[PDB]
Amino acid sequence: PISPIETVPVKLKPGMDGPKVKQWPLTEEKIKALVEICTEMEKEGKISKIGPENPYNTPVFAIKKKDSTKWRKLVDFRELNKRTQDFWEVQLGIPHPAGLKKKKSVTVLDVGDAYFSVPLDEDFRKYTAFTIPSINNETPGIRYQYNVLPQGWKGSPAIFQSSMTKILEPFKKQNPDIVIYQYMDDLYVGSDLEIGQHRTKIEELRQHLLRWGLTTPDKKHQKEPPFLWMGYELHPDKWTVQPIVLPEKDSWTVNDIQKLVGKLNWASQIYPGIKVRQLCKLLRGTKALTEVIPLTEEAELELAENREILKEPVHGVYYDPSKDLIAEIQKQGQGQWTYQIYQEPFKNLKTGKYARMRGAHTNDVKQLTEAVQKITTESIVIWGKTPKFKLPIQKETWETWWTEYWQATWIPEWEFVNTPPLVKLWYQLEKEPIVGAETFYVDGAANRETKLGKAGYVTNKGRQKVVPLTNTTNQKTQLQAIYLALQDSGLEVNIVTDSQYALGIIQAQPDKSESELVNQIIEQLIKKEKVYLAWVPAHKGIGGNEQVDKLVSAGIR
Amino acid sequence: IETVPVKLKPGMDGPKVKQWPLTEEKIKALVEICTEMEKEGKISKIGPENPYNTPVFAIKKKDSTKWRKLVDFRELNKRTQDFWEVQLGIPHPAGLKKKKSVTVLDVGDAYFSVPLDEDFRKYTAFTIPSINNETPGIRYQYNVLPQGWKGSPAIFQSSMTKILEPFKKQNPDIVIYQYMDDLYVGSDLEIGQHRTKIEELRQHLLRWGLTTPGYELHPDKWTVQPIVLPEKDSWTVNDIQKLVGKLNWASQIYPGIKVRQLCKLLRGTKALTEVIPLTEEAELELAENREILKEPVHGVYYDPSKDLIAEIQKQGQGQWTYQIYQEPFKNLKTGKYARTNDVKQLTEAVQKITTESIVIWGKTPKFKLPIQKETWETWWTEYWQATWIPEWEFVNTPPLVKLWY
Ligand SMILES: O=C1Nc2ccc(Cl)cc2[C@@](C#CC2CC2)(C(F)(F)F)O1
Repeated sequence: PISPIETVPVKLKPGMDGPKVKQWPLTEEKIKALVEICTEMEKEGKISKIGPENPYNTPVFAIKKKDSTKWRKLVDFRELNKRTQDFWEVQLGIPHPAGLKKKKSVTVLDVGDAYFSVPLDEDFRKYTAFTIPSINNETPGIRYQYNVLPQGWKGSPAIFQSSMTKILEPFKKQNPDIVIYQYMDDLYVGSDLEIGQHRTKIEELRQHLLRWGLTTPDKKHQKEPPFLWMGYELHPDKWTVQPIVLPEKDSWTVNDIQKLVGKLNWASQIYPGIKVRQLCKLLRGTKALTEVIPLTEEAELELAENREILKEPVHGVYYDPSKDLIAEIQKQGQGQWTYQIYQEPFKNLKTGKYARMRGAHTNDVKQLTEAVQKITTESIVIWGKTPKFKLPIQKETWETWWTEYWQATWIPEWEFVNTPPLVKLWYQLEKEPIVGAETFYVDGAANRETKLGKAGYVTNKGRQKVVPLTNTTNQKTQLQAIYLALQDSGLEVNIVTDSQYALGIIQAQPDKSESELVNQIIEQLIKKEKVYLAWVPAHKGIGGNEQVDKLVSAGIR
Repeated sequence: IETVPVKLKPGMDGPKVKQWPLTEEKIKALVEICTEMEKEGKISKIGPENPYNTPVFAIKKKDSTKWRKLVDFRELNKRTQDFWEVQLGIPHPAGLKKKKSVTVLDVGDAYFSVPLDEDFRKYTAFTIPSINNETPGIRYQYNVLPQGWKGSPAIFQSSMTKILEPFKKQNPDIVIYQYMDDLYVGSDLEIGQHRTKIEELRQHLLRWGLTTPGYELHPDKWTVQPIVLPEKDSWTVNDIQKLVGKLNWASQIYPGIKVRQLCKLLRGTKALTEVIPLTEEAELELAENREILKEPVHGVYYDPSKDLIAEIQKQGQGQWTYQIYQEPFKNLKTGKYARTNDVKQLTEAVQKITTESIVIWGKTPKFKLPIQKETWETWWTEYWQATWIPEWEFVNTPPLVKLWY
């Protein structure tokens, strides 16, 4: 049919006119094809004849269908589209299975010839005009325009979905108990009714749709959950991901690894523990897509654990609005975090992992915070509310770090849960100087054109060392100078630097960094029992900085 | 009545901003408010032919359990600046900040009386999302002047004047300033008489179909937040080294801060613990330097043309310090904010600061907020109470918190 429903008025972009692309000459058999096809559409309203008054022409093609049985009509709209107005996005998101409510009965209906069952705005048809050529361009050729939504045009998806929504509003209203999710030309209908009263309602729906020009299946409802959708397998009861299968092969090409990594990351939504750190490390570097990569020891095992986790099927359960949401986060390895979200102890709704680095120099308390943020945001989109957290951090550790940190931080209602590794700050910086403790006045400098520096120091006990360096910046000479003060130095040491930069990194108690020096300076810090770091203005001549600065920048500067 | 014709800054096109995901409770809050706003014909549903979007949230009144709709028109305000700032701007009284008392009145419901140029409406399109995207998602557009829009005050400026006219003639020493949704009313009366003159004003408003809240500011008591220098009985190398660090800072701001005496004082290579004597030039330099640090920077003037910037540092213990300035380290004003959640507090500080800002300059500042973008976005609309939304970029505070500015 052709739905009575009002039509969405569309227009072309401001400073533009309809399309005018010449029709490239087609072969005889093709010309026959289109003729047989259009005529067909025409007899049904989908299109109509028009004369040579319409200066708008858009190219047409035809290509064989499956096994070359019948032809198909391809209308390269590239031109009308660049000239067509912009619309409102069809879907700005996809429901996550875990956010769906459990249903008793569910069936999927699919709108046949959807785009062609909706009436294109009259004032716009004139632009969707094409032509069926004459053998070796002689005769005029047949001209046709559209009266319904062209299957390749910019606004068919938008306009179709909008219409299907107006067509459903009455029905949904009459049956608020029936949930209907519309994905493209498919309709997912679920209810808490009995398969009997369900199918009854279904027909009632097919009817309502018919009254509107939309034809729907009869016994080919495809309902019968399972439901393979968007990579998921939906059941009225639970849900899980499309079946994953790990190749299991001798040699792996870059292309193979990527696919693997892609599947495992897809599996991680419900399969707890999936790890891809080792496998992902193997893809660093511009490598041919067909290039074979040998699996390192680490990787070989990681693929094993994953292999293990995937053998037994795992399902996620559906959302119950009446219950709370609990989210527990575990620390897997370094920089890696996994989490589970459930309502009833251990019957997971969704799973996931966080590994994001987030700049160089960061510490577990900061990362845990980040995972909490991500899980929170995700939790809102899917369920509409934030969950309660069960974190592997002491209320103590958290309270202390948060209150002193420069950045403002929050974190929804949480609870400690002793699930090692527990998160902790691996060292603290004294606030008041350490009395009766050597005071290293470190410093550094480096010639910019040469790249030669002299990281050194001087103490209140006469000691004064000056090691030379090659290929270091003005910064590293200050970060290297602090590394020194930590080595030839006691268990308690006061360090006085003039590198706000160095002060910055160290002051944020990082326990892992991307800098080689910074990770070294960390071991030290974790070994001392008392470290005090202070700052003083660079080469501004101060008691101590000046002096070290002298043997630091005397020559090679 | 007739509609005022509005246009966008040529070259620029309507807003196409994404709708931040909302919690169930605010979605329900909003479909109720929008369901009712439609009956009253203030907004009409729209179709996919509208590609535009401006985000929306739901906040709380002056703590009353009634949810208010908050449309984030930050974008469209930028796309319209020409219209509401030059073409139909609203003058700002330099006298307002001098008033002993200033009351803020929410005259926003007053805009829904005027219609919006039928041609501009498409630009006010907004979307009420749905949980887990299980539903297309309700779309609308304004027919009447919307509230977060800086275009609304400008147009309504003509009517507001007729309304206030009598009250103003009978009360010449009372300043009235309108700034996007709110009226600021200040007088040098005694709290009693002031509060009284306010009720009087509400009665006038009331006659043009417009009720009111409350909420009083005291600008004449807004003072600078000096940069303090310690004053301890004892004194350690560390204590004096720091005293030199902060002082040094006070050099690229507050011209004249002499630190040549205090510096070079007790130098060489001494332990940090080692206590030290004192100096006569010291007591003098200190005094003089701090004396200079008490009063405002010399050479710093407000420049109506340039933007305003507010920077905030988390001091600790519910303490927050901030500076408003146009040219880095050239402070127009500095302050403090004190007295549960860090985010909850910070949001409060921003609103306070924005208000002080509006009273003093008539414009809101842009904020350099010491927090993580995602965290802020996820929670601000949970403690926010203003009708406006300032500009904000998320910065990374340096070890500058040492000095208060
Ligand atoms: O709320 C539910 N519950 C549900 C339970 C089991 C199955 Cl299979 C399907 C659903 C459903 C859906 C959907 C589309 C994203 C796949 C339905 F709309 F009901 F069809 O959304």
